[PDB]
Amino acid sequence: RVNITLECTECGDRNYITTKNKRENPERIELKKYCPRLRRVTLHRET
Amino acid sequence: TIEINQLKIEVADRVLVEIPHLLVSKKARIGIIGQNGLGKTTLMEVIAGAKEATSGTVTTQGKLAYIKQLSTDTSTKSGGEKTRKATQHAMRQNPSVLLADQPTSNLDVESVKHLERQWSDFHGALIIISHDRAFLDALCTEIWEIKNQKIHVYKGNYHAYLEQKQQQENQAELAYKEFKNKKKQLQASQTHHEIEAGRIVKPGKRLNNKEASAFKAGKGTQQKKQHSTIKALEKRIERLGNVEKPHTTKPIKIITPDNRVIKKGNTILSAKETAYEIAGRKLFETKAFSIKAGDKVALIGENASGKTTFLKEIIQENPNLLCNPQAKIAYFDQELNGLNQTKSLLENISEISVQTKQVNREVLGSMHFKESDLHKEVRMLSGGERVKLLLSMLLLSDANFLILDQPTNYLDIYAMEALETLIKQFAGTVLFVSHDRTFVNHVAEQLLVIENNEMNFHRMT
RNA sequence: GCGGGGUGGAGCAGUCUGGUAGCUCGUCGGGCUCAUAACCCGAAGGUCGUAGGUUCAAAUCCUGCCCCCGCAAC
RNA sequence: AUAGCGUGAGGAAGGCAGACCCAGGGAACUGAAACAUCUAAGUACCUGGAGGAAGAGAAAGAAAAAUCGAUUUCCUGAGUA
RNA sequence: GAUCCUGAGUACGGCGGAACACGUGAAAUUCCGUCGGAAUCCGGGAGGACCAUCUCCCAAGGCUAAAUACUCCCUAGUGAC
RNA sequence: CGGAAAAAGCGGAGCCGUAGCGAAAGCGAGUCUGAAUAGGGCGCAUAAGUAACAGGUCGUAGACCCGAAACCAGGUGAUCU
RNA sequence: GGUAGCGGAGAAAUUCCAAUCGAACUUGGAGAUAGCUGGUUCUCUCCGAAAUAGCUUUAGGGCUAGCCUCGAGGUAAAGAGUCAUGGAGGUAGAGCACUGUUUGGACUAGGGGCCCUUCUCGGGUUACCGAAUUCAGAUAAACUCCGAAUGCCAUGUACUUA
RNA sequence: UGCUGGAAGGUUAAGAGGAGUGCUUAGCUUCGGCGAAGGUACGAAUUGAAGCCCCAGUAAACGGCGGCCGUAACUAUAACG
RNA sequence: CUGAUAUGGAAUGUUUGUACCGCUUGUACAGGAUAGGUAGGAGCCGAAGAGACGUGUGCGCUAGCAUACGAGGAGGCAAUGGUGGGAUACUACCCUGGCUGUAUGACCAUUCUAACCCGCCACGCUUAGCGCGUGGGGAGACAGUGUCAGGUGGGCAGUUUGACUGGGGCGGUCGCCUCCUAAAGAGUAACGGAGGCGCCCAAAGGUUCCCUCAGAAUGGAUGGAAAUCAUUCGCAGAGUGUAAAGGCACAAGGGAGCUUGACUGCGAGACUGACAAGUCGAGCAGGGACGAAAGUCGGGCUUAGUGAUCCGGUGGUUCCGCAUG
RNA sequence: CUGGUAGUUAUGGCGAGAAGGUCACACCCGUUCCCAUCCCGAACACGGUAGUUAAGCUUCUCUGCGCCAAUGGUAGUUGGGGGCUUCCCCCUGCGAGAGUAGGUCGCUGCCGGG
Ligand SMILES: Nc1ncnc2c1ncn2[C@@H]1O[C@H](COP(=O)(O)OP(=O)(O)OP(=O)(O)O)[C@@H](O)[C@H]1O
Ligand SMILES: Nc1ncnc2c1ncn2[C@@H]1O[C@H](COP(=O)(O)OP(=O)(O)OP(=O)(O)O)[C@@H](O)[C@H]1O
Ligand SMILES: [K+]
Ligand SMILES: [K+]
Ligand SMILES: [K+]
Ligand SMILES: [K+]
Ligand SMILES: [K+]
Ligand SMILES: [Mg+2]
Ligand SMILES: [Mg+2]
Ligand SMILES: [Mg+2]
Ligand SMILES: [Mg+2]
Ligand SMILES: [Mg+2]
Ligand SMILES: [Mg+2]
Ligand SMILES: [Mg+2]
Ligand SMILES: [Mg+2]
Ligand SMILES: [Mg+2]
Ligand SMILES: [Mg+2]
Ligand SMILES: [Mg+2]
Ligand SMILES: [Mg+2]
Ligand SMILES: [Mg+2]
Ligand SMILES: [Mg+2]
Ligand SMILES: [Mg+2]
Ligand SMILES: [Mg+2]
Ligand SMILES: [Mg+2]
Ligand SMILES: [Mg+2]
Ligand SMILES: [Mg+2]
Ligand SMILES: [Mg+2]
Ligand SMILES: [Mg+2]
Repeated sequence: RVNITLECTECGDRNYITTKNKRENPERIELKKYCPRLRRVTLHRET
Repeated sequence: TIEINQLKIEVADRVLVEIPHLLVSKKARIGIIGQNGLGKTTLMEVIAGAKEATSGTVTTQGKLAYIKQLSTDTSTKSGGEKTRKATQHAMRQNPSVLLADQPTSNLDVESVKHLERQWSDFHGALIIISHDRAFLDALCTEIWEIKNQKIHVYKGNYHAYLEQKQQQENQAELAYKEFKNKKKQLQASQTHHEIEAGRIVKPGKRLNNKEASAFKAGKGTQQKKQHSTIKALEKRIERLGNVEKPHTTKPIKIITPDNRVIKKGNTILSAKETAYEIAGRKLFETKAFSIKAGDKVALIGENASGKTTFLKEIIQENPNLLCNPQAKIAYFDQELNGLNQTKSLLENISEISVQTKQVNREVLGSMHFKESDLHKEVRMLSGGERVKLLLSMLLLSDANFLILDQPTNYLDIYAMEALETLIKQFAGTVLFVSHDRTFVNHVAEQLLVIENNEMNFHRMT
């Protein structure tokens, strides 16, 4: 169970921090979250 | 040449390797060792650039040729032929640094001799993983142990490694001995001063009430001084430190269910004399023989001798090789095709287990798979853990006749000893292959020998 | 009340790191011997104090009780 | 030959005003509500040199779309940077 | 203005310390000890690491009154002492 | 500077206030945030300060008076022992 | 005559170093510092507390708030008391509708025995116990189907008052 | 644990070394950017003593000098195991 | 104690290193068999001395390869074919080591002597056991001294070594949540009575749709006090990730699908409150998820799951950048 | 009258008993389409009316359970005052819970068919 920055793929800008269990979710999470630079929803993956 | 810094290699939840700083030289000759499941091959891939690290960096110089632990080249050649092909390919590439993951896995004595000579005469950097102690002695001059998630560096051959390791072992035992002794000593004194302190305030029979009442306070201060001595002792105990008991690594032994106990002496396989050939070319001539139940039959040969071919003939039921009924064969391949690379291993083993779930898990525990591993892909496993998977699957199957082409490949010393124990104690019957003279001497009650295109049988060692 | 412990008949491990019953002496049986001992060959004997928990599974991890050896209290 | 020795011509030696200044050397109490970096403090004190003052001083400077023209002391800047 | 001179074991740098309001801090500038160690006029320094450009200036030699500080003392005098 | 240890005159350098907001660039009765023209913060709208005197209090200074045991520095003492 | 205090001398005791020695005397830094104690000088007039919260290497200190005083302000007069009205709230009490504790009775899974037997299988069963279930009756700071008085919040134009 | 001695290896500084990396820019480029020399900031390999790790010894060196079960023709205890 | 460096230089020699000339070295497997690579290559070597024979030496994978020596005197091998990743002759450029020779450059050792030193002698200054000078003798680039650096270091020094507390001390506690105390708003103490926390969950969240538990009575094959099934009773006697309190069945409890609102900017206003902080928040905008729609969604039924600044690190930025860039 | 739809603290319910109806509400019939079930046309969903009032449903009856419910008193209690003080008594005001007399098979409103 670990804290996780989430960076945008179009920007590379770390828009969010959240958590995951590092065993039950062993991969870089991907989630669709708003990027305020672009002012649209965008796919963010873990760093 | 190669620089490694701040390297964290994390696999899932656990931390696989953690390295502040390392550096490899020209003319280097390194072994890198550790039990199965610790991160040797992963570290290697991360150097080679096949894999990325969660942190830190590697920085290479020149060309690097990477021989892999597991041959993906599904092809029509022997295991040793494939292994030596990959090896000579890496060397033909003319590298500066040469990476290698268990190169002596399927090789024999002559191939190992030629390899260690060629890599002696090799000039340049090289890194090796192998459990062949003699091979490491012949080759390497630095040794890196992946123990406790860190790299412990050692110099000289594996000989000198064992030496320095035994020094560290004894040194730690001595430290823990001293530490426990001092703690008992001071904690004893602490009980002593507790007894005193309790007595300081209980007057003797010889005293009077009025007379005793006059020194209550000064005796309270004596008591206080005692308690202060106690706290000082506790501080000294803190200053001793949290010296850790040394690690006694737990042995491996395999726990086998009582499948079937058919009579020792029953003919399990009658094989009549027959010349064999696979592409038309003759491999050898079988001179006829029989194999009885309880026989721990070794099968011996050079590279490309006919061994794996012969085992395939057995399991395909050539009529020249009549296994009797009620035999219950169970096969292990040199190239581990017996697993399903799609399934998790609980699936892969709970499908093929005729046995109870509890028993399935007991055998996995006896192979020392943790709870974390059950849902890993077969794609996701060590070269040794895959072997353990197929053998654990083979033991859950109800078999009375194991047949095992080179199980000694990616196993450590603990698992090889546990397998030796297994084959040596096994109630049923077993027919194995191994180029380890040590293992085959320790285990072989009976011998099948291929030499000069002549197969033979001997009830000797 | 505070520490150790409770595992075949005795002494000891193994526990910390769940799947693994071990070392020495002894016992029973058969041999050697006129007979006993020693020696040689085999075998038995422990559900790990106990009652409950957790776990797929406990000597092993958690809890309560009951016993023994020390130290205190009395 | 120098050392050394002797003679002659000069010169110094020491003191203070318990003040002011230049250098050498240089504390701790205290404060930080302990305390060690730090402070107190280059203070007290020792010593040496002085002079009526000393020290500094005639740019290898200060500055900036504009230049000023050796040092020193005071007002401000400023309790700012 | 052919040529020549213009403060060398310094100027700087490393190490160790100190003074600059500036506690090594990005630490310019100045000084001490010890190691090293320049160009010298198409040259050299500074402008708060440093580089280029621009600007200002010529170090490693010396002198220098006045404005400033103090009062054991002398003279005449003062005090919501 | 002037002058009686005066009083005027001179001296406007500087200080405070008059405009705030913002880390800053910067914008300015607005400004910062923010994509925003939104809302909100701070301001303005909703305009009185300044110089000097006195009183209260606060700070730096011994700071209300007396009082440690102790620390440091320079010296004096072996006529007792 | 020599050894002098970051020191010396010690047949060694913390002994001695000018009636001073777990580190002399004197002078200076020095008006050390003292959250500690003591003391702090004339008069009347008006008002008049607190010994609480919270934080604190904090507990006999301090800081902010609460409480006092002085001054100036501002009004959709906001304060206080009672009356009426409306509300939150689960105390006292009471009660057993849950949870626990419990008394007596009915009745029993099951355990112990005498046994009939007997592969002790199943019976004769025992008041020797007995989980629970059920009827009546008790009990409760951490139980409640219920539930006041008071106190609190407010509203009002009521009626006084500051 | 100290003391002595050893001398193969591991760890180990300052200093020596200076692979290289950033910054800068004469040019190259279109903007972005690329960039020789020199200067500059930082610097890896390698080298690098004692000590420590290590091995012997040493107790009129610091220091330390144990438990459980059973066993005699019996009652106890245990020469014995 | 130790090392580097200055004072502080002259040789010789070992052992490594570096570069160059030469000479030998090159065997996985399969393959005629000892195949290093790249390329040329079809012819190439040689009576001015070939193949093969005999001997020794060296290597070594112990197969054989090279090297010289006696006789002899012309013949050999490759191409071709196959083997194989790759071809065989020979040619050159390489690479990998090994040896000789040179040339450079480190470490260490031995010697020398002129620096330095001599608390050795003789002489002199000189009536001097100081000092200095002169001549010998001795040590000698060591010592000593300075600068720098590591180690050891109570020999000496400056300081630290908690508070609550029915005295202090021991024991316990110190921060957050929940009940009782707590006297029916709130708050309310004690070394007052009970328990928990320092997490977890990628679904245990969001939405849309669907349904409802515990336990008992029987009926039933393994199967039993009690697994699963049918009927009936049943306001919750269950569950609510986890302590307890409150609350929840017109769900907040259970399934399924789709998803990521576990979003960005903020926020009239309130709660609480010494401050610091903590709490709730309709609604506005942006851009989305679910759903036909209404509408809900700024994590979880609620309440714990956490720690200031200072200092560092990472990423980003139409900010600054000590004369200008 | 009946089918929906509401509000009202269950006097509104639970249970029992009785009468009626393809006008509606239903049960029922089928799965041919939509769509459906950890299986199942039971449910949902669709298409129909052959049989029925058995049940749901409408109406009616009841006091068995439940719910409500006073009056009087008792408790406790604000304020005041007494004592003999584990506690208690008195004056005034308020005032239960329990239990009882008694009430209850709902009460109001809208729309559409008939
Ligand atoms: N992608 C992955 N995800 C999860 N676990 C992984 C992954 N890759 C490897 N592992 C696991 O991490 C561990 C590292 O295994 P690794 O192959 O590095 O071991 P090893 O020491 O080289 O093994 P061996 O001696 O058998 O060759 C193993 O337990 C392996 O199963
Ligand atoms: N299917 C096949 N087709 C052609 N050749 C084959 C086939 N299987 C095996 N061979 C050949 O037969 C020979 C021996 O085969 P095999 O792999 O069974 O030998 P082995 O003795 O078991 O070797 P090892 O232990 O090294 O694996 C090899 O030359 C291999 O290439
Ligand atoms: K002068
Ligand atoms: K500086
Ligand atoms: K200048
Ligand atoms: K605004
Ligand atoms: K005196
Ligand atoms: Mg591996
Ligand atoms: Mg076990
Ligand atoms: Mg202080
Ligand atoms: Mg300079
Ligand atoms: Mg410096
Ligand atoms: Mg300074
Ligand atoms: Mg210098
Ligand atoms: Mg500048
Ligand atoms: Mg004297
Ligand atoms: Mg004493
Ligand atoms: Mg002072
Ligand atoms: Mg004083
Ligand atoms: Mg009054
Ligand atoms: Mg009560
Ligand atoms: Mg109560
Ligand atoms: Mg030693
Ligand atoms: Mg000390
Ligand atoms: Mg101090
Ligand atoms: Mg205290
Ligand atoms: Mg309350
Ligand atoms: Mg600039």
